[PDB]
Amino acid sequence: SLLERGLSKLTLNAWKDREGKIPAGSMSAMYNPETIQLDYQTRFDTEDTINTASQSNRYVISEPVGLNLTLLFDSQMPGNTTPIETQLAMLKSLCAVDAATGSPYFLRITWGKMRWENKGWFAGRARDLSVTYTLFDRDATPLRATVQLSLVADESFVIQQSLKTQSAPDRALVSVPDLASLPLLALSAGGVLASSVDYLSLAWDNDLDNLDDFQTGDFLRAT
Amino acid sequence: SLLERGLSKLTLNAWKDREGKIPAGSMSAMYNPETIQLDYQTRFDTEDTINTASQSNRYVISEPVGLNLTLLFDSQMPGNTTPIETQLAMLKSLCAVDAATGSPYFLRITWGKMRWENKGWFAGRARDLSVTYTLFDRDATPLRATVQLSLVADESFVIQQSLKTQSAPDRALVSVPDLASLPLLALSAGGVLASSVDYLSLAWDNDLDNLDDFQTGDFLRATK
Amino acid sequence: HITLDIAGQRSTLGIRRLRVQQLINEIPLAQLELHIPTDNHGAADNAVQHEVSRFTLGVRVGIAQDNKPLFDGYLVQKKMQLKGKEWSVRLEARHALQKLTFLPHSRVFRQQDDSTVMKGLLQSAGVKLTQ
Amino acid sequence: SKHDQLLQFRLSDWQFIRSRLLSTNCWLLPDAASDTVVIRPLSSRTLARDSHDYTLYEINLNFDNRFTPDSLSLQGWDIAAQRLTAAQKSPAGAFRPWKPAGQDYALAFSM
Repeated sequence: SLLERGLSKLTLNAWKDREGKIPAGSMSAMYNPETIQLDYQTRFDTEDTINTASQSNRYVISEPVGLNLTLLFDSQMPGNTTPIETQLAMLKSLCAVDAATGSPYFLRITWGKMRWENKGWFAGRARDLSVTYTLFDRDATPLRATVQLSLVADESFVIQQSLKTQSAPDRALVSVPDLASLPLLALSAGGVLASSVDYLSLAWDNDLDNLDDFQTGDFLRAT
Repeated sequence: SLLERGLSKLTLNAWKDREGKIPAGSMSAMYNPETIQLDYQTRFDTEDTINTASQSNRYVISEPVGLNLTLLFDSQMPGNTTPIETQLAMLKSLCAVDAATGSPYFLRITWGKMRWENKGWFAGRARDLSVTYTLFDRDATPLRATVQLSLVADESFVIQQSLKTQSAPDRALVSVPDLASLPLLALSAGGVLASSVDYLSLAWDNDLDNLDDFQTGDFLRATK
Repeated sequence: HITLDIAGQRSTLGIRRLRVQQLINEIPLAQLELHIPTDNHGAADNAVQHEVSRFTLGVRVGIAQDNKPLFDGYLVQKKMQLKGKEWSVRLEARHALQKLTFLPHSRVFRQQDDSTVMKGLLQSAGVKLTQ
Repeated sequence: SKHDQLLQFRLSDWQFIRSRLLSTNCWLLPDAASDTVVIRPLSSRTLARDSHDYTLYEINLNFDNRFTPDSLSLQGWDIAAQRLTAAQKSPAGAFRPWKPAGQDYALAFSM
């Protein structure tokens, strides 16, 4: 909408390294998948104690988000001139082991206006894959594919570095509201940093005099 | 009811610590679930004692209460104008590991008059989440979601300690009835404390004279 | 219940394993095993760091089971694991006879009884012989 | 100092070395991928949880104090002087292998 009406097919872009400096090939899928699903799974385990009766559970690991999507290829209808084996030559190639490197191709899936995991793209490597050819001709050039991709998370190590810089930075720079107080100024400054800054050490950092030297509009820093 | 007929949606509040001191984001989700489900489970192990006098089974651990809940989002009907990616940019964020600390967000599900397990809220963290987009557009803004949440119990330590002191706070203050006796007054004091309060300690702690001293309306204090 | 006293303070933590060992001619010991929680941040994320830092090597460690004294010994050999998001610590504590075991001493003991040799030999740690 | 008289009495020849490194306050530091050994007397990289460069998986640390004395006051019989040479006590807190961020052993020989 808002400009024109034309289909935006999804694109499978593959690299060789994690960061994306070395590019492999790329392919755009005909016949958009009609369903995508992203499945989360966070594993817990119930902590045990013999003293108290408080009941909590322990965060163990976070199994990465998986993307399940299915594709269909056809080379029979008279708009479809290209064979489906040159199109499946790259789904089998880009979702398997690289020839020189032992690792797979890091497979960044994208769609025109769809945010995947709060980002415009979905990195990750193909966990499994299955092509099931359901229609042939006389010498059996294949004519249907029914591909069943599935991926994992595998974001780059840099992208993951900047996302924890926008959350809990090094320095806070909290403001001073009206009728303020240092037990409440150090309580909102300890929410930016998530590190529970004390009122006394917040007072020593700014070198303020009397534990009341804020004047409703000045900025005092927490570390 | 009783005042008006507007709906009350469910609201998913998030924090960062175990307690409520550090608030994270907080969304309310349209299109109520139609059905909730909270499953309890307690694990027992059978005593394979050699003496063969009795058959019994121990208590090992109580599994945390898990809540299952299924949502749906949609933005193409002309009342629905907010795109569902802004509403799913919060569920995908709050049900995942935070960038600040490296942990989940300690969610708290609430409904207007629904009372969860014994409280007005359901604390806990997200075990599971799966979004499955089914419709799209020409440029593929999604505009149909079908979310499948699943949580655990995990309450805070101040709330769990407060519910413990409301049951047997190590004093009893037992009233005596007409036609009473200290073996009966120890059974009624051993039910307030659940500790078998052994009647000779009752007459020593309350300065009884002759083991029949109470007079049909006076109180006896029982600690432990 | 079961209350772990260390250096006189009752030390509210979570014991996942406790095993008190006591034999017929050996120094009785007691293994603990704790879990330091990491996933519940905030005020009680560094306040549990303050409680494990009080576990220096050689401290009065007292175990009490159903308001009776269970172990009462000094601490040796604090091991901590830290695999993944797990972070456990393991304690051990030995009796007052641990003060007698690894130091080579030399005495003579002329014109003494079987008991006066040995009750004056256990007395160097504060162990009171009953015979 | 030069020796007056060692003696290797039917030792393995490797048994003799690490019974002579123990009496000299040295350790071996053997190197693989070479035949070079740097013997150096008993006397940083900063791997941290925040640090990106090294990924950690498990950190076991035992922290025992059973076999750790404080003195090692060793002395032996001087043949010339016959005084049983004055006690060379060694302080604990010199050569600290574990430096945190936050009983007296004594023999006497007849020789």
